[PDB]
Amino acid sequence: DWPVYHRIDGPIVMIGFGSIGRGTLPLIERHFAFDRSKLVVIDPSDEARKLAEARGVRFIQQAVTRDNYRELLVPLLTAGPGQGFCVNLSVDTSSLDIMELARENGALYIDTVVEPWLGFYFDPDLKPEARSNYALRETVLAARRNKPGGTTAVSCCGANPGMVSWFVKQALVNLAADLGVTGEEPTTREEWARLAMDLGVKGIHIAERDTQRASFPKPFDVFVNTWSVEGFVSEGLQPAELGWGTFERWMPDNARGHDSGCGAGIYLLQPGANTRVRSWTPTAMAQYGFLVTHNESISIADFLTVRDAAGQAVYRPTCHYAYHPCNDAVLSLHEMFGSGKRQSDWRILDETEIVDGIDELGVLLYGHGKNAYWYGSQLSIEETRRIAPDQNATGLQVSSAVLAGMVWALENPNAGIVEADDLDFRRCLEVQTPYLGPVVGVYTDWTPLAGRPGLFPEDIDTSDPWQFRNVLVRD
Amino acid sequence: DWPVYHRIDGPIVMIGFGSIGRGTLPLIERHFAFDRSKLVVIDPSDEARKLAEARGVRFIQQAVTRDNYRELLVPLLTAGPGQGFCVNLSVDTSSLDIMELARENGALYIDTVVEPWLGFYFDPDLKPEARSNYALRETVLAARRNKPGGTTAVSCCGANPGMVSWFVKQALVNLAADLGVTGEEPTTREEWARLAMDLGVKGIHIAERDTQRASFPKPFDVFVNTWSVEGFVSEGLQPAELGWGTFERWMPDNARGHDSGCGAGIYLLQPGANTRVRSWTPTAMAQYGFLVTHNESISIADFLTVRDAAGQAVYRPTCHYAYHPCNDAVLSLHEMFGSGKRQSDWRILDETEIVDGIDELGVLLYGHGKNAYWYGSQLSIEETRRIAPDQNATGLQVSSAVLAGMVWALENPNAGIVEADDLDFRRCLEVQTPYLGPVVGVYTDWTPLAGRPGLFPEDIDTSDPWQFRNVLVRD
Ligand SMILES: NC(=O)C1=CN([C@@H]2O[C@H](COP(=O)(O)OP(=O)(O)OC[C@H]3O[C@@H](n4cnc5c(N)ncnc54)[C@H](O)[C@@H]3O)[C@@H](O)[C@H]2O)C=CC1
Ligand SMILES: NC(=O)c1ccc[n+]([C@@H]2O[C@H](COP(=O)([O-])OP(=O)(O)OC[C@H]3O[C@@H](n4cnc5c(N)ncnc54)[C@H](O)[C@@H]3O)[C@@H](O)[C@H]2O)c1
Ligand SMILES: NCCCCNCCCCN
Repeated sequence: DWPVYHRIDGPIVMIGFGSIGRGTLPLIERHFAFDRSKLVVIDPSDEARKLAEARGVRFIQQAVTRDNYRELLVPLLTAGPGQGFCVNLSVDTSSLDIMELARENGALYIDTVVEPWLGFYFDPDLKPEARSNYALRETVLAARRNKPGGTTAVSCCGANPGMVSWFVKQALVNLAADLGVTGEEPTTREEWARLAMDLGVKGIHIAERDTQRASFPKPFDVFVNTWSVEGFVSEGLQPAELGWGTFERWMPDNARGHDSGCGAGIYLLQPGANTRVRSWTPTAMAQYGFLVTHNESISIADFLTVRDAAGQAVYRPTCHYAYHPCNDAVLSLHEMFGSGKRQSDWRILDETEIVDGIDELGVLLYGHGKNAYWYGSQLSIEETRRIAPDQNATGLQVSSAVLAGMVWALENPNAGIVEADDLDFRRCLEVQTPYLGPVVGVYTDWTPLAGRPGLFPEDIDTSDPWQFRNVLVRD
Repeated sequence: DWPVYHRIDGPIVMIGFGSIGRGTLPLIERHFAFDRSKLVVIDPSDEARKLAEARGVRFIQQAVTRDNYRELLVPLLTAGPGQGFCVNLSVDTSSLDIMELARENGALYIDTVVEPWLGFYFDPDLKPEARSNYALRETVLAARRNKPGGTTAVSCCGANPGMVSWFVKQALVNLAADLGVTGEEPTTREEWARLAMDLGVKGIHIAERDTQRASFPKPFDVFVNTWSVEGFVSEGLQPAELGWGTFERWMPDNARGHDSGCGAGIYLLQPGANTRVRSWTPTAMAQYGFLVTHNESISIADFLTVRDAAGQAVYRPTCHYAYHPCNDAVLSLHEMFGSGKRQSDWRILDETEIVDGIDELGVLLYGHGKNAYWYGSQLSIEETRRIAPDQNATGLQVSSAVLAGMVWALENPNAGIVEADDLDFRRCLEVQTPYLGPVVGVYTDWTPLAGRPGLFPEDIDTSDPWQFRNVLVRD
């Protein structure tokens, strides 16, 4: 039957029971051993309560707030007998504060985003940099520096951020192998970074194309997506952000750097979900992606940084999201930005509504000798329905990643605060791959300068096709 | 009991039998007296032939080219017994040359676009300026100066260009009534221009929202539209163009003017269908439109120009398209520009495939004492099917405009080369209105500054809400 990877010897506290929580619960029940009364879900939504009740799980209908999270979570996470697991799959809660709470009390932790307490994302009195994922991530890195070691807490371990970090490692190994480069795999951050440098990887797109669609057309004045609408709009309205490669010779006028932190990123003074980049996936071939800020855009570029003895970065790949969401979400963005306000209503397409499609999600490594290499999942809604309940393909890539992170955390429970880039990528993918559908590596000769210049003057660098100058849409 | 307006006692030569030809023929049959054998349809496609044969109409399966159009069309236009009518609804043919040919042979002429011979729109040797609708229109104006008066030829008399010119006049009349401006209704171009100036009309959007959708979702790698795909893509890849108002205080860096001609327009060095503008319609409320070049953008601005004794323009409204096509077309544009090439295939949604929706098409007059006024048609597909065969709502707005133009031409056959702006707008709308569904005027307090600036610094002009600086979306 299904593998049972581990016994959880304590409370399992799932915060949030939206599209991801709903998809993750069945995997937790499937793959871990524990008494049913150990698991409890926390979510303020009536919709969520009704679904939870239907699934026969304990449910606390409460919003976790700055004011109550200590009083609520400390007792639940320390119920016993042994180590509990905080599975944080929420919006509007502080990943940092909850993470630190769990660690203080010896509870394992995992989430899929560095979320802030409600009132951050759309605070007009915060400058764009202060609303950046770069900034949010730095609070986690600072927490790690302040308290090294201790109980394992896994930050940003969903599909992307999360799984894609493992894909990058696998892709690097595949590229090397395809070039006839043999020998031991890297085992340290420094060795991974040097592998990327040595193979001449100039940059990386998180290259995604979601082709899922419903039996009904997009309703007017309704934002439609295959996962969190609130979450997508939140990051969509954050500044465009990207890990910034050492090979880049140009940046936009409204690009800005950071005075502090790991040094791996820049941001643009414009919303990422209204910023387009030229990208590519196997099924989409050439496409527009949206340059939506994402944790991995920074974490991957940071991870793969090579520094000299003075500590100056000598190599680093460009890294960023190039997101083509489902067609109804594309229309939803057009509608939202076109009106200058969020729609009156929203909905997440679920399994019962989606007629066909895949969530093609992978990493596009470019600039090396074989030009460009896409590695990732082509999971279809059809396969999803066969192998996991209560979610679509988008949800399953995420929930299975949380599963992998949980297994890893349980197996490595004294590793301290860790990112997806810190995990054993082979073990994680071993656990996750049964839920990822086709996992393939594809080379292409496409570049951002394909068919260019066109009928109008363009600001392009023909000496280096993958320069951000050629990727960013400026029309 | 449909009205039969006039007898056409000469040959009726329809060039092109696509979506508009198919919608227009039955209106010609319905509203004109003539012997059915004197109608001839010319179109190179097999699809066209089979539709024409099904209607028992004489058909010539030939592409009209610069090499054959004289020897092909002259005998058809002059067949007698009386004055013929060339109804040009084609692509890839020269409106100018065919128009001049008709005029030379005493035949009436009408079309819906200043189309060039095949090889013009995507000619890499042409400068962007030469590819502009401004330039193409100047060839018609030059033809009129060279041969003033004579047989009537109606240039660009579809829905837009065409009908919307009449909408502008009606809107100006309504606005004057609502604003308490007293006087005789204008009866010359000078008086119309003066009225617009006196009412304080800063600019005009051709503000359109097409909500038609089919029983099937958009297919991958197929461009979908509700009218000509070839036609729409052609103008979509022409430079963005607009009639340029005297009130404008700013233009983008890649804006350019013209050294000669009527002087009413500028163009941008970027494709119009990948240029977004902030606009508004009654059903859409605030929306993105695409700044696709259109003849009326220049012709309306030119028509409403006030000049001093020296010949300098002292008033002129901004005028341009703000097009939100059907959702499948929005997706098609995203797909096309995203891949950097036209889709492998295309289809026009017809009356058998469309489930619901309207083509909300009107003119948005702004800058005056009541901020903004939208006047136009909200024709639905349901209403369309009730009153006209073989076309969707988009097609009927066009075909009925051609009908009106044809009635006008027959009633004024010695008026020379004329634009929609030169026609008796009341007579034309009298003929067209039965086919336009609700025709309404709607005020709004919305402006392009509404809700701005947001979370990011924006390059706006807070002093004058309707400045192009605020309307244009700047990637
Ligand atoms: N890294 C990745 O690949 C992905 C990450 N995510 C993230 O995971 C989180 C969940 O995503 P979805 O389940 O799709 O979102 P969703 O919008 O479907 O559900 C979010 C849930 O959080 C609940 N919630 C709101 N305020 C709360 C509070 N104060 N305390 C507890 N719960 C609260 C809501 O009631 C809702 O049920 C989001 O933060 C999202 O950004 C989502 C998908 C992919
Ligand atoms: N002003 C307006 O409101 C308006 C709106 C819609 C379309 N139009 C214009 O009307 C024209 C027709 O639109 P449509 O939707 O019917 O287009 P369509 O693409 O459906 O049909 C065009 C037809 O032209 C024919 N054709 C191609 N080359 C030809 C040639 N050399 N000689 C004769 N025929 C040829 C094709 O076979 C096709 O049947 C286009 O130029 C379009 O831009 C104007
Ligand atoms: N803040 C959440 C962002 C991470 C992406 N989340 C959802 C997955 C959608 C794309 N697979």
